[PDB]
Amino acid sequence: DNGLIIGIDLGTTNSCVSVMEGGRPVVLENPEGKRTTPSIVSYKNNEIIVGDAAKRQMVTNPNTIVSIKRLMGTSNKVKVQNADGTTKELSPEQVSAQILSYLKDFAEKKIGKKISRAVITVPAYFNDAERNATKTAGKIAGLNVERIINEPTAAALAYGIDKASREMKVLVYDLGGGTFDVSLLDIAEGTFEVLATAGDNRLGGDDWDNKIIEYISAYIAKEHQGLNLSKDKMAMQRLKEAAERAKIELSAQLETIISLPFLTVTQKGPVNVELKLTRAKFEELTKPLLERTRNPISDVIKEAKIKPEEINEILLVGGSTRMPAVQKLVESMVPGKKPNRSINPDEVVAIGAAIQGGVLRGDLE
Ligand SMILES: Nc1ncnc2c1ncn2[C@@H]1O[C@H](COP(=O)(O)OP(=O)(O)NP(=O)(O)O)[C@@H](O)[C@H]1O
Ligand SMILES: [Mg+2]
Repeated sequence: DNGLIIGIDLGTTNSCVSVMEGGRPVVLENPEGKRTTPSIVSYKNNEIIVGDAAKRQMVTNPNTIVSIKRLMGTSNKVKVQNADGTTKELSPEQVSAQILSYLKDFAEKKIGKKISRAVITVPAYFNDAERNATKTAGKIAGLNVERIINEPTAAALAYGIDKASREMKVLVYDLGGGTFDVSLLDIAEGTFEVLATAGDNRLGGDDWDNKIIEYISAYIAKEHQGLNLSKDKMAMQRLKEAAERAKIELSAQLETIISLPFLTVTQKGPVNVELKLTRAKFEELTKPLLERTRNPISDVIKEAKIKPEEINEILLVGGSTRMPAVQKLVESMVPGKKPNRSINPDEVVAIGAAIQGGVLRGDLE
């Protein structure tokens, strides 16, 4: 009853699990060797597949469920089809529980012990029904959910901001795969207060991917008309994979090559893609997405009735904050301050959850 409390970031796009070990948070690798796991679940009767293997069929398999977080707290159901043609209705709690179960299972094997306790994170804007859905998901997965904490709070814990000696105002800019959250926190006496939030729950790294897809589709259109490219699910799965890969490479390099031999066929033979995409062109194509992240910063400043100079620290959270242009935009909006991105931005929320778990378990060594 007083064992380890793991920390879980249950994201729209990806999930991550961490635990305290020897007085430091450790991020646990899944069985594919990855430190994050896609929040994606595929159903084949009783055989349920989670994570990377499910992401590889997200476009091609009608019984693969993505983006379930968006339904948490509602009584909407998702449907999957059994082998015998009957339909199975699933709650968001049930599908989320499969992601939580997968994390729990591989965590147990890595740690070498059974695990029955967790802290799970949620967006700051989640209401009681949304939080309760998340707790229920944990319960279905065999986890006593010791606390639900907010994602920006978790990130601040990871950076140790609660240990600050003076009162701190902290801006959290969190750009994930599906959603964009800006939060202004006040941390005083080791307690967190959310002063203001803003953002767009329909804006995230997927949109940047989708712009590259749009671009490739327009390239194809210069040489081919009437292809009906969307109806080719195989082609669409490949385009999504290629787009995300190209985007990621452009966070580190100034150019990337998109190569898609035999993408689809026309009456004159195969359609191929060989395109060099520079960072500058990628940034021009995605400028409207980037710019949409600016006003939410100013929104939180306005609502909290602060001046920009009152922001003591900025935290970059979410995988998309690896993009150079995003970093630059944030710098431009809080002049003088160097944002924090030293803790891997797609692990920082889970790390904070794990620190919260250690605190709840007690025992100072
Ligand atoms: N190096 C990189 N450069 C650019 N984008 C990246 C990089 N690494 C990861 N991403 C993107 O980060 C996004 C996933 O962010 P992540 O923070 O893991 O999502 P999440 O926690 O599920 N949050 P959310 O989707 O908003 O509910 C995807 O769009 C990835 O392609
Ligand atoms: Mg996130």
